[PDB]
Amino acid sequence: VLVQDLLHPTAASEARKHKLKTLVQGPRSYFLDVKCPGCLNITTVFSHAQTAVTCESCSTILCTPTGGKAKLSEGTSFRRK
Amino acid sequence: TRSSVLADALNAINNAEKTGKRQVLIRPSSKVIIKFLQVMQKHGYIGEFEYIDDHRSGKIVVQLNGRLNKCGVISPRFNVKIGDIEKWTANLLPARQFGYVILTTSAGIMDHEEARRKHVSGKILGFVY
Amino acid sequence: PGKMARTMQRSSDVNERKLHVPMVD
Amino acid sequence: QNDLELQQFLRESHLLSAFNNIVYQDDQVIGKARSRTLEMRLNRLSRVNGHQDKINKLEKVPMHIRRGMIDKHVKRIKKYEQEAAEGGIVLSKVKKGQFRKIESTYKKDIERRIGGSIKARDKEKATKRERGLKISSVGRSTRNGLIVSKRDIARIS
Amino acid sequence: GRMHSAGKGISSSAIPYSRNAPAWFKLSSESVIEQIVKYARKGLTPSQIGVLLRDAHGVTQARVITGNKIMRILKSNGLAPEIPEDLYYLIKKAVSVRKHLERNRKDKDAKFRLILIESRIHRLARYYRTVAVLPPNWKYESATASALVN
RNA sequence: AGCUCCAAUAGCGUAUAUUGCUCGUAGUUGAACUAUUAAUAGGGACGGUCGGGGGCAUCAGUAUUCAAUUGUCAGAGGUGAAAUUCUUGGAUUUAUUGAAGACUAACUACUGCGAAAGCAUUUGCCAAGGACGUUUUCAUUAAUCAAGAACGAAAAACUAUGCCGACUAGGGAUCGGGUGGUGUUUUUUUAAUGACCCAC
Ligand SMILES: [Zn+2]
Repeated sequence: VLVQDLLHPTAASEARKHKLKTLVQGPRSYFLDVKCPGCLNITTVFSHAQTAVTCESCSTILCTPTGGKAKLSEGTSFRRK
Repeated sequence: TRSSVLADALNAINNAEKTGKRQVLIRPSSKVIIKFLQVMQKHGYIGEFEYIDDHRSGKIVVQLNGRLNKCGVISPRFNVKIGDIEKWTANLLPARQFGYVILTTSAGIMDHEEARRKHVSGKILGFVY
Repeated sequence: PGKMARTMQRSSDVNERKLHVPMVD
Repeated sequence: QNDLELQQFLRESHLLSAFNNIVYQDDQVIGKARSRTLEMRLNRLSRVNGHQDKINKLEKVPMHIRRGMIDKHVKRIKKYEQEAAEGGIVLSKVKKGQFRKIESTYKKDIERRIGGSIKARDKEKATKRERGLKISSVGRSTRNGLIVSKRDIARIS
Repeated sequence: GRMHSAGKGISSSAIPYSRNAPAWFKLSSESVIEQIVKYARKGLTPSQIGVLLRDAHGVTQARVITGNKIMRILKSNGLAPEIPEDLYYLIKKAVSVRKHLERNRKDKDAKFRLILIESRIHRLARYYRTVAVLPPNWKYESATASALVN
């Protein structure tokens, strides 16, 4: 904002700037490998997930979408990517 | 809204230059704009430009020094023959040898001097000075 | 335009010239 | 607003307050109040038909003391404006040039030795900013770029 | 632009650079074809189908996990649409607002917004008639709406 | 000397005349590219929201007016002072209820919402709308609008005025949402994971 190149912008600025005004527009959400102890089961989860995803074997609620990023239900072990 | 992409790009570059910046974001790109920047580069009216790719419609970055006095685009892309190139150059450009006018002929996008050199004519895009 | 104006000038002139004084005969 | 006594009383309404703290008529007025009233009356009555320099020639004062005075006065006006807008009051809306007009300036009589506004900046904003010379001797400029008429093409081609 | 309005508030999801599958993904083309067609037999909307894929089924995008897009998959399997889902949804909202007008007649709010939605529908139906996947005499009415959503 | 001087001299002067608001139809403008993209073009869905936005009843605040009940009996009103009027069948006033018809103050503004006029108690019912966020959907479906249509309580006004823009940078404030950190404030096997700090 002081002054910068437009060619190869600094990585801190690429992260801090809006994700649509950067050089190549792209996402910021990711996925989560989450394990539920009801059957010791691992599921693939979107970070801005739009419906209440349930496990395949046992009927346990995983998360409810609260605005941008979701809040996982209490008692589930998550991991990024 | 969308007036024409050539008008949008050239208004952007002339605006930021007459203010006095040095790097301009022109988005989106087109091949006519690419050759426009190429001929402006080969006459040395800007510095160096670059096409940044994002696979929808790419961005254009330019480094320009100071020389763009005024350059634009004509809206009715009519016909010209070579005596009309003479009359149009004198009545459009500042003075006699000054600036260039850019032509779309059967040999594509180039100015009137290389056009008269290669003995062609065609439709007219705009002007640089 | 100019032809109409010049013929108007001549015609109004000579009409003013052909109108004259009353007389008893 | 066609009346004569009414509007004179109306614009003297702050002067009589300032030199009072009602004798508002023209006989029970006495002294400094009367002097300032007479000055303001002849001021307007000459301003309506005079040359503005010899109407209001501003009285001489060396440069640093006059600039210090105008600085202090604009500072007081700004603090007054801030206290009003913070504890919301209404106030007379004035043009962008002049300052406010307070009981401070009416009693202390600062208009004569500072003035309405910076006259140099007044003429500066009143003059027209210089554009470029017209090169484009053919068409009409627009956001879309040049537009050249078919009348022009039939003229030239 | 914000057509038929005044804002400038951008609501757009960006698009990645890469157009392939990610690494930790282990599901196959025909398997997601199975899941999409079973969802089509269930009866939801293909947009929401792709949503529940990227939430649940890990499908980052259906076209890139299988080179045919979602509508290509539905037209291939024979689940082709009768009128596109956008115009279907606009018709449903329009007939709902007309029901509200019938129950509460004196609502000029609903009147003006009904005029604007029918303007939008006139434009979009003009486009779908010009490309003519739609029968080129499709003339909307309230009874047509109540029959297509009921 | 036949007063003086100057200009054309084979030409020459005179006069007239001249050099409200929003939809939308014609027209006008209108993406990159050699079962393509999905434009910081447009529509759409979904998730959480937002709003003194809208229609329908509903519950309530006081105040005013009238009616009735009791109280002590000598003026009440309004105006600069007056007057009209009410006031021994008890005026005004104090207490009690009752009823009708309008309005929802202090909180109220550096604002929110609506296209404009307009928009302020409660809880439901119905139906719209903006913005946020999404590796969601289509595939350019956009735009400027003349004619036509919809919406607009309808004594009103009376010192107010700042160049203009196809507009470059900015700063402190707000309002609405998201992203992250951080501690408070919170609380804890049970109920809505809310408020505040700051960076984005
Ligand atoms: Zn399980």
